[PDB]
Amino acid sequence: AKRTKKVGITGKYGVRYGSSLRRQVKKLEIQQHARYDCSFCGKKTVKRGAAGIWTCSCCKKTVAGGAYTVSTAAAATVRSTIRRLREMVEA
Amino acid sequence: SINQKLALVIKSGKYTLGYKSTVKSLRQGKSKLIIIAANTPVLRKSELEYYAMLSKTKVYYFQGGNNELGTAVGKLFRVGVVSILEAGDSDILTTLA
Amino acid sequence: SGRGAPLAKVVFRDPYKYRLREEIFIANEGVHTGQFIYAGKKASLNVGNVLPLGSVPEGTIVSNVEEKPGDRGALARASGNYVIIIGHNPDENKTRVRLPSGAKKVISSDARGVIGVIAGGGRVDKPLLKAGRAFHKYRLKRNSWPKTRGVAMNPVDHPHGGGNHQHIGKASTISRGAVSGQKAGLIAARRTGLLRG
Amino acid sequence: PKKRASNGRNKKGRGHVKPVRCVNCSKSIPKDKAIKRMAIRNIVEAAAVRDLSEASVYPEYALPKTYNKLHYCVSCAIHARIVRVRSREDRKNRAPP
Amino acid sequence: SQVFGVARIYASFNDTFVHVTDLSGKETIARVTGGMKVKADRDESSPYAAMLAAQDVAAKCKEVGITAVHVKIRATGGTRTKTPGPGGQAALRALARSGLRIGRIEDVTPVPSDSTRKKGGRRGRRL
Amino acid sequence: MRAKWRKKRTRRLKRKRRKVRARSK
Amino acid sequence: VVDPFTRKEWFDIKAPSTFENRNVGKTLVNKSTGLKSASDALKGRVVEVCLADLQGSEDHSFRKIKLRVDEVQGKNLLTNFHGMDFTTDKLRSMVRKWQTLIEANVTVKTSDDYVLRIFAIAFTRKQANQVKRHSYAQSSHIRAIRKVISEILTKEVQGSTLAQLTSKLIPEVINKEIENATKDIFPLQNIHVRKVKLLKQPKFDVGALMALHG
RNA sequence: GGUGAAAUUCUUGGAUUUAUUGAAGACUAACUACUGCGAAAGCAUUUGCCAAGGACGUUUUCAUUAAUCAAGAACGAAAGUUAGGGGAUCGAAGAUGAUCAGAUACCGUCGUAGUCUUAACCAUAAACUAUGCCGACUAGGGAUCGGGUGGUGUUUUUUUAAUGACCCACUCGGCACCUUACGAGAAAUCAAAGUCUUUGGGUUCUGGGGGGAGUAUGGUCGCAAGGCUGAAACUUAAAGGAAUU
Ligand SMILES: [Mg+2]
Ligand SMILES: [Mg+2]
Ligand SMILES: [Mg+2]
Ligand SMILES: [Mg+2]
Ligand SMILES: [Mg+2]
Ligand SMILES: [Mg+2]
Ligand SMILES: [Mg+2]
Ligand SMILES: [Mg+2]
Ligand SMILES: [Mg+2]
Ligand SMILES: [Mg+2]
Ligand SMILES: [Mg+2]
Ligand SMILES: [Mg+2]
Ligand SMILES: [Mg+2]
Repeated sequence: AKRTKKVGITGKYGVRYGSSLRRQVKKLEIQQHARYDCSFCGKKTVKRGAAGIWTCSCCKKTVAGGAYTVSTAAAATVRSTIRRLREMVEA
Repeated sequence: SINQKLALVIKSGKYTLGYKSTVKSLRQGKSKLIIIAANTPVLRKSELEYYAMLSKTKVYYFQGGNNELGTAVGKLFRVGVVSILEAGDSDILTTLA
Repeated sequence: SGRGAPLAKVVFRDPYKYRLREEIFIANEGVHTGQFIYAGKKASLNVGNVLPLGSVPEGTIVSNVEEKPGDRGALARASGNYVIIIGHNPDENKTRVRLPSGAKKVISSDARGVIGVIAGGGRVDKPLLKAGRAFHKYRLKRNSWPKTRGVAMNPVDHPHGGGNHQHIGKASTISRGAVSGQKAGLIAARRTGLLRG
Repeated sequence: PKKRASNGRNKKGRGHVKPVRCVNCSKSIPKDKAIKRMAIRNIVEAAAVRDLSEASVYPEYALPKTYNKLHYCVSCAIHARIVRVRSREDRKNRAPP
Repeated sequence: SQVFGVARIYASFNDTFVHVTDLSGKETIARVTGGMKVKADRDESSPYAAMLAAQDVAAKCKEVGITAVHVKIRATGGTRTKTPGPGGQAALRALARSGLRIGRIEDVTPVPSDSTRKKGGRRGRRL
Repeated sequence: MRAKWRKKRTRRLKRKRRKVRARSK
Repeated sequence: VVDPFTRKEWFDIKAPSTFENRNVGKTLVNKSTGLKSASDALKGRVVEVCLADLQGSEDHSFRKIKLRVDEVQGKNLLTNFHGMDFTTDKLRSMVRKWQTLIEANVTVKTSDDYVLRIFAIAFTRKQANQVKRHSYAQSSHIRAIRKVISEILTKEVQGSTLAQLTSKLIPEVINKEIENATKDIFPLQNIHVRKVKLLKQPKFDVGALMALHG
């Protein structure tokens, strides 16, 4: 059964710290504890060890990432920016 | 184009999936074409390429990972390499891709 | 410990002696274990590679940037921070960059930087929610927490100390020419109040 | 009641066109509703053409033209006698002069 | 035969500029405005103020070496009227009347593409 | 008074009523 | 009273060899002295002059040519090509309603290391004995025309160095090249480069500048 | 500078004006139309990639799989809200100069939020064609957009002259328009608002004199602003629509 209506994982905090703070933590803890696709072995086995460290349970691969996500939006822009600059130089 | 030719050989031909069966088929000379996923490890890719050079068999590079390759052969488990033992009514061998 | 950014242990070969050298890098976003890092003037423009500032195009995103060639990384080292190359000066070789604070700096083209952004970004977007999590954050850094307000102290303890109401009493903006023991508050402030615009 | 079948503008099939600003007062106007007049003047005048003709090098060179498209809101056009309010039957006429 | 300057008449509303430069535009010769000739503050843009301003420009254009001008007419431009003011025609005519030869009269009103927001608001200047 | 200023006066009045009902609760 | 006009040198301005008569006009500057000399204040001047002035023919009354000075040789200024642009009224006459406007611009580098953006403008034309009153293109002709124009502008540059490109633009050879390559797609009536602007520059190259001044 | 006229403001420390070169963010002029696309809201610089869609063509397939729809759902201008970025311009607030009897308005000069974007909210507009959707029929014309068909047509009039572009005649679909009033309407007007006392093709939603009132209360959604739902007491002989003088 749906045990909580809206707090979700932040139900451990009870009634403390304010609803707005608990929603902000809810967004980033769902991201923090989610399993992600491995870009190497293709499985859904990538979990966060520590902030910025994302390790696949199989294939032993560890990738440097964001604090609470594997990849941040500014990082994907950088990767596309660096790819575009490298392609133009090698053109 | 490629995904329909892969679909037709699965429904009408002979094949095997996985690394240990592809290497065994290459070693026995029974393979006509092997398809390798994009996210296949380069050590495995260079080793499957090297057996196929000895076997003198064509290698197709699947644009898509093992998840897309497994889906493209009608399966719902990840498939890293597919070897075509013999095509059925598919023209995957005759077509240049 | 004490650093939000993850550290990449990158191992090179010593050119002049048969042995392996271990180098402690600040891991860039997308750098993985088993990745081949390339460092040098002729290195290719890829994330994690170390290149001199003169050998990258306009708009390149770099981190661990050297202020001077050979100081082994000074700029854009904290998690999620980066430096943008905004111009080149070929004669008297100097690269104009944009710092994470928005400052326009001119650096020699021989200074090196690592392509990409420092990993672990977005850390400050999560509230610590409680004193205990700030306690463990500063347990590994230094003894700067918790912080007693100066107005909560007696006059012998702080320039804002004392009074029958907790108040500062004189302007909290303190001149740059003040001396130690006076520089409590907003030192050499150009403006005060909430920033608008 | 309704005054015009084309309600006040030229917009049947759009729902929204774009706003343009009036030249005289800078009121936001839907581009189709705006009264539009083309402004074609000589670069100088009608009386100073001869004055420039014998006081310039390059005899009878071009006498260039000044080009401008003027966008008026309804009130500015009426106040400047550009559209000149008409009768109920004569306002159905769409001819320029 | 003729020494050529650039006339550069800025004819906006509320004023009129007659700014003769050198052929490259960097060096200024006799910038005389309409507010330098009449002191009434509502006829600075008037044709009379512009004609006096233009003939004072031609008074200094002679005795420096300038005998002919390339005329560049300027309205305000940008997000503004794009229409030359009442004094541009008087200033241009007075330059011809003063003996300075003319050549390649051109309109150089700065014309944007669609651009930043013109001032006035949604309902405009309503008086 | 056009309907929208009557509407604006009523909206401001309504959140005076639910503000004084906030104290009473 | 100061009268700063009794203390300037009154230089002279030339034109590159890729033109007709090269006497453009004088230039009032300063007497060059010590203590912040006024000799290098003549190195960066930019002069806009009409092509009909530089050719003697009124067929180029538009296409004003932009000249930048490079070196000061005695009491004489040597210039070089800095850009081309049409007169404002020339654009306004060509732009008319009930016809399509097509524009194409590509950045491209010459054989000399000159980076420059080459514009182009084209307008659809009504055929002879045509009845319909507008003659718009169909937005695939426009893309096909714009791709052809971008190819011709790119192809004529990357050879034909800045001096040769200038000699390529004075007789409007590009306009005939575009017209012949586009008349198989849609008829056009006012095909013009309309603008040349300089983006980057190579080293000074005094030998190439002296080749343009005899 | 600005204005109707001024004042505020800047200005010999050089304002305004001129030239060269940068930076930033917006926006995409003219072409631009009784033209196009989208379910609507909306959508106009180039190129590349991605998925989608209408119409047309079809001697292709399936064979009733359909129409409209309580509950339920996606999107939904602007303003507004949260958290970052960015913040040139204009600019609710505010400040200031004028006008004026006053002017906390219009006019003038600054100027925060906002205006842009990312990730979420909101769910409202004269969100309009104030005109629900599907289907059939009833009158004439020309123009225009997209597709198609046919000219022993023009352009490439160069020995019997590609493909596009154009011209002519049809056709399907679409945005519209003009004429007339068969017919309708209270009229304005309307090819639908026609095929209605000669009243029935199918189906959804809504209204029952004007106010009180989209108010109070309750419920539900929303962070909030607010949204959806939604009275009664009381009060009144008109309120209102179109046209005539
Ligand atoms: Mg404290
Ligand atoms: Mg105490
Ligand atoms: Mg005490
Ligand atoms: Mg003390
Ligand atoms: Mg009325
Ligand atoms: Mg609308
Ligand atoms: Mg269109
Ligand atoms: Mg445009
Ligand atoms: Mg419903
Ligand atoms: Mg509504
Ligand atoms: Mg309605
Ligand atoms: Mg349509
Ligand atoms: Mg009622």
